[PDB]
Order: sequence, then C-alpha cells, then structure tokens
Amino acid sequence: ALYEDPPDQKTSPSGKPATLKICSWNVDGLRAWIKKKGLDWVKEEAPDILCLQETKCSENKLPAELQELPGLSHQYWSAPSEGYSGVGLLSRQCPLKVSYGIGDEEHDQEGRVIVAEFDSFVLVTAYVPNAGRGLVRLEYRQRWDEAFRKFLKGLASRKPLVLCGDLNVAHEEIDLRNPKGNKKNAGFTPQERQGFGELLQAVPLADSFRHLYPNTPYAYTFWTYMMNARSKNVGWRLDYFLLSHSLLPALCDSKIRSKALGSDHCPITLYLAL
Ligand SMILES: [Pb+2]
Ligand SMILES: [Pb+2]
Repeated sequence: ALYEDPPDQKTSPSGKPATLKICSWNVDGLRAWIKKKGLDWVKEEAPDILCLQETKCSENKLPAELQELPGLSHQYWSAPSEGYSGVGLLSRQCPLKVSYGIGDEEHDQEGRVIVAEFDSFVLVTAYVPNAGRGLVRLEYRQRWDEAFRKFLKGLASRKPLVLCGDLNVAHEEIDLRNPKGNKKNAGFTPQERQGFGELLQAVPLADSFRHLYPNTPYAYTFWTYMMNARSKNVGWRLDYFLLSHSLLPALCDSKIRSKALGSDHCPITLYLAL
C-alpha cells in the first residue's frame, strides 16, 4: 500500500550536476493553499521555477505574499476572464518570452496554459480540463487533447520541451490505486488514456517519472479529499513532467513530494542538468 519517494538524484547520467529545479503543483485555490501553509513548503523546496495549477484567482486579485517571493520574482498568471481554473508560473530567472494558451480560441478561455521560453528549452505548464462528473465533458476533453497535442508538437519542433501540470489522466493501471473501478470515471477513461499515449508518441514526449521508475507502484499525486483517501494512499498519478527525448540526457530526477500538504494534489519536482 506504501510509497516512499526515493532520494533526490542530483546528477545526470553523464555526471553533470543539476542546474535547474522545477516544481509543479495544483494548489486547489491560491488563498486556500497559502492558508494551509503551501508557501512555506515552497520556501524549503526553493525551486528555480514554480508552476501552479488551479489558482482560482485572477491576477488582479493576487495575494500579497506572492510578489514578495524572494527567489522567484518573474511571475506570470492566467485565469478565466474568479473561483475556477487558472494557472501561474514563477521563475528565478527571466524568461525570453511568455505566452498564453494554445492558439485555439475555444480552448483559450479558461486560463489553463502558460508558455515560457528559456534559452535551452521551452516550458509549458497546464491544468487540463477534467472529463467531469458523469463524463459530461469527455467529448470536450477529447477535442482539447487533440488541439493540445498539435500545439505541443509544433512547439517541440522548434525547441526542446518540458511540459508539466495536472494533466487529468492516470496513464496506465500502475498510475492509480483502483483501475478496475475507475475505467468509467474522469481521469481513467480509455479515451483519456488513449489521448495521453498519443501525446507521448506524437510530440513525442517522455514521461520523466515513469522513465526513471518504470515499475514503481503506489506513486500518486492526487487523492480525493473524501473518504480518507490520502491516508489510505488511494490515489492517482495526474501530474507529470513530460520531456522532449533530447532532454533525457539532462534528466537527473523526477520527484513526487508525497507528504507536502495544502491541497488534494501533492507537488512534483524535476531536476535537470542544463
Ligand atoms: Pb481541483
Ligand atoms: Pb486534477
């Protein structure tokens, strides 16, 4: 039933030390997050880049603490034109360029994607549309998936890419506690899984965590608040660090910060040697 993230690996396979630390998190509401000390966590983590999903808070209504963030001061935010969706990206270093959405008006209205370009790569963070209760949004989800894939594909074609976020899909069975009982629930439908795989193959992208821990069970990033889930380790692996194959060599580690509190999701951290 248990999962214990292994120790941070801070050198590349080739022996180069990690130079870049990226942390991703779905915070389930900025203010609620800050409230249940998420900020303090970040402080200890001290990433160079911080990607947040589910801010459910507009840039105009941003909490004060945030701007103060000492080591991460170039901050961008996107949210629907309050209390729903929205994403953010905070960096130690200033990106070459920041953009939003995926270039498709239909999919660009809920503040779900930020694109930040750096020297040696491009970083995309996203909070993916959930299929919903009763798979009522499944069809929309599928359209999204296709449009996203295409977008990413074009991006990668130009610059090596790193994609992170809450992708709202447990890839395979090993990716969740109860595959059987979830095949018809958002996040584990065949449609969704299929989409993910396509993403992988088509971009193409590699699943960082899975790449390093191919046979590791019990490793989740989301547990429903309900019915004591987190406590019983009844979760899903919904958050990823997807990488362009060319970055594999620069890969040091992909972590799952199990114990970090503040949301129904836990953070994930990526170490790259650039
Ligand atoms: Pb949520
Ligand atoms: Pb989610």
